[PDB]
Amino acid sequence: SIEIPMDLTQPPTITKQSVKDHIVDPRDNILIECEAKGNPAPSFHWTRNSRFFNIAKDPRVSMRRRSGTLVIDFRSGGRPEEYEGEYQCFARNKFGTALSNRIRLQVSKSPLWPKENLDPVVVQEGAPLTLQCNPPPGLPSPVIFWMSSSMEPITQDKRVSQGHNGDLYFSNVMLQDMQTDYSCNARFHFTHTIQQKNPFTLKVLTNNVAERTPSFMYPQGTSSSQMVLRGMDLLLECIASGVPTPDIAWYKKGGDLPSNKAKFENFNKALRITNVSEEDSGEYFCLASNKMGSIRHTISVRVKAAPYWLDEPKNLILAPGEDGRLVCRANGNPKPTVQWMVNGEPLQSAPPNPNREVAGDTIIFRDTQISSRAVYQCNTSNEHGYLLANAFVSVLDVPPRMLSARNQLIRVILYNRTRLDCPFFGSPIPTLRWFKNGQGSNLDGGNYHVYENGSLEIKMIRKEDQGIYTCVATNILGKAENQVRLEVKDPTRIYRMPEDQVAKRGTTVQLECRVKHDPSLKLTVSWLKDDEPLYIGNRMKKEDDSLTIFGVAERDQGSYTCMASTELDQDLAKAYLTVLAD
Amino acid sequence: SIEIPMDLTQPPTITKQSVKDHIVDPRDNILIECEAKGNPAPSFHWTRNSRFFNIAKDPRVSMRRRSGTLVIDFRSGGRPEEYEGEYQCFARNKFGTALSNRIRLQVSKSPLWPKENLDPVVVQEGAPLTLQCNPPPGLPSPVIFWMSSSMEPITQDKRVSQGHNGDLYFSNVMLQDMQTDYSCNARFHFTHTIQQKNPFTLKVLTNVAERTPSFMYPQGTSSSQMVLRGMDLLLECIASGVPTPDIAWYKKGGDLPSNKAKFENFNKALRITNVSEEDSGEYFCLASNKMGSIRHTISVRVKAAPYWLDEPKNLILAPGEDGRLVCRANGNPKPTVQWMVNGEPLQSAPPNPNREVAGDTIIFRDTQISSRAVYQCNTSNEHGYLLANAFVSVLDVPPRMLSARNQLIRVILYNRTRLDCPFFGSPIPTLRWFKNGQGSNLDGGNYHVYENGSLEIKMIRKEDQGIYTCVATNILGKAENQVRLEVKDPTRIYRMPEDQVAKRGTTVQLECRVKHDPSLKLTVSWLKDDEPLYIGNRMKKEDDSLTIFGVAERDQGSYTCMASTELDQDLAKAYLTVL
Ligand SMILES: *[C@@H]1O[C@H](CO)[C@@H](O[C@@H]2O[C@H](CO)[C@@H](O[C@@H]3O[C@H](CO[C@H]4O[C@H](CO)[C@@H](O)[C@H](O[C@H]5O[C@H](CO)[C@@H](O)[C@H](O)[C@@H]5O)[C@@H]4O)[C@@H](O)[C@H](O[C@H]4O[C@H](CO)[C@@H](O)[C@H](O)[C@@H]4O[C@H]4O[C@H](CO)[C@@H](O)[C@H](O)[C@@H]4O)[C@@H]3O)[C@H](O)[C@H]2NC(C)=O)[C@H](O)[C@H]1NC(C)=O
Ligand SMILES: *[C@@H]1O[C@H](CO)[C@@H](O[C@@H]2O[C@H](CO)[C@@H](O[C@@H]3O[C@H](CO[C@H]4O[C@H](CO)[C@@H](O)[C@H](O[C@H]5O[C@H](CO)[C@@H](O)[C@H](O)[C@@H]5O)[C@@H]4O)[C@@H](O)[C@H](O[C@H]4O[C@H](CO)[C@@H](O)[C@H](O)[C@@H]4O[C@H]4O[C@H](CO)[C@@H](O)[C@H](O)[C@@H]4O)[C@@H]3O)[C@H](O)[C@H]2NC(C)=O)[C@H](O)[C@H]1NC(C)=O
Ligand SMILES: *[C@@H]1O[C@H](CO)[C@@H](O[C@@H]2O[C@H](CO)[C@@H](O[C@@H]3O[C@H](CO[C@H]4O[C@H](CO)[C@@H](O)[C@H](O)[C@@H]4O)[C@@H](O)[C@H](O[C@H]4O[C@H](CO)[C@@H](O)[C@H](O)[C@@H]4O)[C@@H]3O)[C@H](O)[C@H]2NC(C)=O)[C@H](O)[C@H]1NC(C)=O
Ligand SMILES: *[C@@H]1O[C@H](CO)[C@@H](O[C@@H]2O[C@H](CO)[C@@H](O[C@@H]3O[C@H](CO)[C@@H](O)[C@H](O[C@H]4O[C@H](CO)[C@@H](O)[C@H](O)[C@@H]4O)[C@@H]3O)[C@H](O)[C@H]2NC(C)=O)[C@H](O)[C@H]1NC(C)=O
Ligand SMILES: *[C@@H]1O[C@H](CO)[C@@H](O[C@@H]2O[C@H](CO)[C@@H](O[C@@H]3O[C@H](CO)[C@@H](O)[C@H](O)[C@@H]3O)[C@H](O)[C@H]2NC(C)=O)[C@H](O)[C@H]1NC(C)=O
Ligand SMILES: *[C@@H]1O[C@H](CO)[C@@H](O[C@@H]2O[C@H](CO)[C@@H](O[C@@H]3O[C@H](CO)[C@@H](O)[C@H](O)[C@@H]3O)[C@H](O)[C@H]2NC(C)=O)[C@H](O)[C@H]1NC(C)=O
Repeated sequence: SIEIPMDLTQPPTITKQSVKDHIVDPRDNILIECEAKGNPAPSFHWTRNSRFFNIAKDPRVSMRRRSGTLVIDFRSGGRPEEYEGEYQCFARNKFGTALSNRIRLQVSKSPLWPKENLDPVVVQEGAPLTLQCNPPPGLPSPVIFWMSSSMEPITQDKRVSQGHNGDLYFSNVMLQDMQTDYSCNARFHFTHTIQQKNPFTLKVLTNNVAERTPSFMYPQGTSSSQMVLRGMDLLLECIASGVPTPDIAWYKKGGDLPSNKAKFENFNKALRITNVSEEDSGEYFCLASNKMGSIRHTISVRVKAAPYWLDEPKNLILAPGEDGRLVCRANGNPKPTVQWMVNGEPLQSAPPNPNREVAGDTIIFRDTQISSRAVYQCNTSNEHGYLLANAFVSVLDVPPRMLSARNQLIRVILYNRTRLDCPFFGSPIPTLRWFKNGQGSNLDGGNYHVYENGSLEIKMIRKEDQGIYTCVATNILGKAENQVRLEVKDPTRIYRMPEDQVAKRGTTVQLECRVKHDPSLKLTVSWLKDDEPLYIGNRMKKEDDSLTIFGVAERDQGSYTCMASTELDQDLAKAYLTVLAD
Repeated sequence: SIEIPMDLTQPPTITKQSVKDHIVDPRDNILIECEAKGNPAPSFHWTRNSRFFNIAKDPRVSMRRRSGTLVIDFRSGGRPEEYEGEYQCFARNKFGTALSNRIRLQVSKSPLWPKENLDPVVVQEGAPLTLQCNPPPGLPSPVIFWMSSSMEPITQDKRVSQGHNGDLYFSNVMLQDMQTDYSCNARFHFTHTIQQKNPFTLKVLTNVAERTPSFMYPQGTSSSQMVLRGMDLLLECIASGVPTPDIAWYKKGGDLPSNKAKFENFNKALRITNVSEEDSGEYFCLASNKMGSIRHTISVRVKAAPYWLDEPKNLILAPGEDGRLVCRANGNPKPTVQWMVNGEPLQSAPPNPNREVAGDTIIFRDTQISSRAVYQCNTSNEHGYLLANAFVSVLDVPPRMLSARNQLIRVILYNRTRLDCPFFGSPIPTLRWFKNGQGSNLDGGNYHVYENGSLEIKMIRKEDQGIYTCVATNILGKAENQVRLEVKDPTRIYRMPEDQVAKRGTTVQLECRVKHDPSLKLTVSWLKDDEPLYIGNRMKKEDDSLTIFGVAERDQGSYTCMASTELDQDLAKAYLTVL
């Protein structure tokens, strides 16, 4: 994007705002951030739950100065729970209105366990069991762990373990499972509060045990489906029941699991993919292998995606009569529908503009004038999420300006690459060109590259590349110039490097390190034993050109690295020293 | 006390109410119980915070029919915490008004820890340390326990342990104490909620020389504690020394009661379970150490909330009869007695010539139909109060029998028995028992009579069978009741099964011959080891024996023949071994 200096008339641009999913602690005061720039002093106003939000009628809510940030303070009283809901910020000035994202403000709660009286569980020895937890809801979901009601630890293993939902599955119940009662505990993220379910008590009955084929406990049926969004974590689970404790092995149709992202958890009963993508979609099956038999359960994984920018709409900097366009393209599954708004008002009912023609996801401005100076908003949305973007159209008439300091100085060593910065601005976007030493030929093509923001990269510097560089930005209203002096220094090169050698114990070894460098530079040389900095000690002599070691033994054996560095350059030399044995 | 039947006119009486300290869950609907009786069906009203509580103006509050029990519903909205306060119930009818205890409705609290940023504690090795917990107050009091932030347990011993206040004391800090971080935790059983304090981090510094012991928790040479009668007395002494000192507990001029005194917290705490006025005195603790010994004295005084010596009972009188209401409560300090008539102070009550008050006793002389009312006694000291309702009833009904006529009670020979003969009379009737028209009153050996009219027979012989007559008499007349007591012969197993050793494939038999009374249903069962029988499968249950065929390893054990009837039980045990 291209910004506009603040001295020039400008529609508001939102700088900082709260996150979409704004979860808060039930103790702290609450802050809904909304800050925005604008050449005329921008005024802010809010909407809570799609209706106007009057700050003046609520004493706890106050708005910061020169911004729209709201602070709600509970020192006088009140509780944050009553402020949950969707909030939207609006930043206005005489030239237009910019919108923020919809802040879904929720407070992280720790609700108690619903009062329930649990009867003593009775089960046959060797039978499968499921103790459902059913934890209270929290934001984020609380961490579920099982303990005795006396808070002694329950040991989980391949035979008895909990799923992601929290329920505790016993593949086959044993007598020893009566050693403890099973109470579910939920730990909440922001308060670290634990809520405890009533404890379960088991009563096992002995046989009058016979073996049994595996059977699936958690994923009922032969097949199942899951839907996970792009970039989220995919968590599949398979729980089996069998008298000989089954072993769960995961496989994928037509492909192996990605080694860099897939991980096994919960004793190979859980498979987690970290950063899922369209490629991760498919058919994942799990085998509950056992001494008696083996059965398979299949899972159809479809990966959808919330919209993400391919081309985000950028501000339109225009001169009167110049043609431009706003392009708003997001990608996602399903394909995101584009909705256009002008100053927070739907485009279908906005004040008509003859210069403005809308088509699909693109707005075209032909012969733009001082009118239609407004902030357009694009909302690209699908069932799984939205993307909201602000882009203003600014029609102005100012000559080109230079934004950086004049006659800068940049030093660089010979073969390095470098970048000269020359940011600029003009009412119609001025064209920028670089010249060297008063040459009429502009610098572009081989070895040179010009970026949109005016900076020039030299990819491989020659000694001839030293000198004065002038960047010139020009439009019909005039031109501006800027100067930067590039100085090529001589490279720091180690022309006598330490050589690998094999020495018998007691000898004196010398590793030479002679370096040439630019005289107008502070060169510092250091040594590294193996790959860590070497401490200079007794029997070690660090000359300016070498490093000598007296009475070598087994400890001195290894790799020595001479490092010669100046403020702009670095050079490494690595040698190996072996020490024989007798 | 003496109850009055509901068909006779009587002032109201409070049957059920909430506790004085009524803690409620913040989720459930609130229920403030107050139920009463009265022959004219009583009406009910409430006072919240000593002023009238208007149920009509509140749509959440509703009063149950035929009672004063309030139900506060929060489905439409609201929170229980906004109904906290003092609630008194008044049960009224044409004959008087009865009061309930003041109900202090409070909602339970499991408060979070305030947002705090704890500095890393730094301490010299061997120095004393106190990690303060300081939990925000909650109802009821939470159980404090220390734990790592990763929820690993913290090991307590003689050197490092926590006091009753919850602070963790280190008599001398060691280098190993940096192995884990220290986080306080409060557990609330009423809501099942654990609140975790931010963890402390320890950083010890090494410079150890020895040091004499010094007291940490009970500062100074002497302190004072006051404990209420019936509660637990907990004394704590924490000492600090370079050699970890040992605390020893003693009492001046007396030995600790072995039945009530307990040493807790590695002998750093003394607990008296059921304290009394005798346990009050001087308890001292020695912090013995290799370097020195120091004593801390604690003066324990035992005060008492009021407890009834004589609880005021309902006065049941006839016109022209004299009676008294006695309200005696013992407590330290001595409880002050305050009398009320129909919930109105006796000073401002309408004067009555028959009633004369004196200290804690009210005397009625020449009682008439007038002045029938419910009197309240409130005996209070700074530690607590006792509230009691008792009404004066003036009726003229003859004695009435409250049980069924011609009752039948059956019992085995040597069981103890009890015959119930509930009665009532306008003047309190004298009750008497007789047998088979022997005329002599039944009392003394083998017989006991209770205040409510019941008759207990301790040992029953075969001669005690027959008809028993209960006679309740007063100046207005007499009533009688008949109970037929039938003694049955005890069920005895006279041929018991004997232990035996029998090999495979042998028809084994365990005999169990039972003699019972012919007019009784006999049920004979068997028990393998200690579980009930399974009938069938190569096991034949005869009426007087049991036979098992194809004996194996499962048959070896202990059999139990059980012979039972409606009134009797008999057990016989044998051991069977199989080759
Ligand atoms: C850009 O365009 C998009 C699409 O057009 C807009 O997104 C729309 O936003 C509106 C308003 O926020 C949504 O309507 C709301 O839907 C709530 C239920 O949503 C859940 O179910 C739907 C399916 O029915 C799912 O699509 C949602 O999932 C999406 O969102 C979640 C996160 O929230 C993501 O994780 C998903 O991936 C999806 O992205 C949800 O699962 C519904 O509850 C809500 O109704 C409440 O709010 C309105 C006012 O907004 C009240 O009128 C109403 O009475 C409800 O309020 C009650 O409850 C609250 C407390 O809960 C009380 O405070 C109130 O007093 C009252 O009692 C509303 O209907 C709409 O669903 C969504 N579009 C889609 C396709 O989902 C973007 O907003 C837009 N962006 C900008 C900047 O304009
Ligand atoms: C039989 O007789 C006895 C003795 O006459 C009566 O006992 C008295 O009862 C009254 C009424 O409840 C008490 O008056 C109240 O006192 C409150 C302060 O007392 C507290 O502090 C003192 C020290 O200053 C302690 O000694 C007390 O502790 C003792 O008692 C409690 C039980 O109450 C025990 O648990 C202890 O172990 C001690 O034994 C107390 O802790 C005082 O706050 C209160 O005044 C509030 O309420 C009235 C209306 O009720 C308002 O007018 C007033 O403005 C106050 O209101 C504010 O505070 C309350 C909370 O307190 C909030 O809810 C309000 O919204 C508002 O913010 C009142 O004055 C008296 O203390 C007590 N005396 C004794 C010795 O126990 C029996 O009730 C009586 N029985 C019957 C059935 O009638
Ligand atoms: C092309 O040009 C670039 C830029 O000129 C060169 O990259 C520079 O290389 C030099 C030398 O290798 C770097 O100088 C060294 O930087 C180290 C990192 O410091 C940064 O990061 C730390 C946090 O890690 C920050 O706190 C700090 O503010 C810096 O931002 C320093 O640790 C070095 O300190 C000491 O190093 C030696 C001794 O080891 C001494 O001689 C030094 O004088 C100094 O006391 C040192 O400062 C420099 O940071 C690099 N800049 C960038 C932008 O990368 C390329 O090497 C060059 N390419 C070529 C020649 O091929
Ligand atoms: C003295 O009197 C006491 C008081 O009655 C008496 O104790 C009670 O005995 C009866 C009868 O034996 C018990 O009733 C039993 O209760 C158990 C449950 O606890 C039931 O399972 C029993 O049913 C079995 O036994 C019946 C006996 O006839 C069978 O008819 C029936 O089919 C079942 O097999 C039976 O109802 C009662 O439980 C006890 N009291 C208590 C508190 O347990 C006592 O036995 C008398 N004798 C002596 C010597 O004390
Ligand atoms: C004009 O545009 C160019 C191209 O985008 C900008 O060059 C880029 O500048 C950024 C910030 O200085 C560089 O990021 C840096 O990357 C290094 C890793 O190499 C990291 O250590 C730094 O902390 C920093 O993030 C980026 O590499 C650089 N890109 C190139 C190709 O040089 C330039 O800054 C813009 N100029 C102006 C005035 O906006
Ligand atoms: C008249 O007063 C006597 C004296 O208390 C009453 O006898 C007592 O009655 C109670 C209630 O039935 C008995 O308690 C019961 O004990 C059994 C055996 O332990 C227990 O299982 C029950 O749950 C209950 O607690 C008590 O034992 C008994 N006392 C004696 C000495 O027999 C009698 O009931 C009163 N009569 C009336 C009509 O109220």
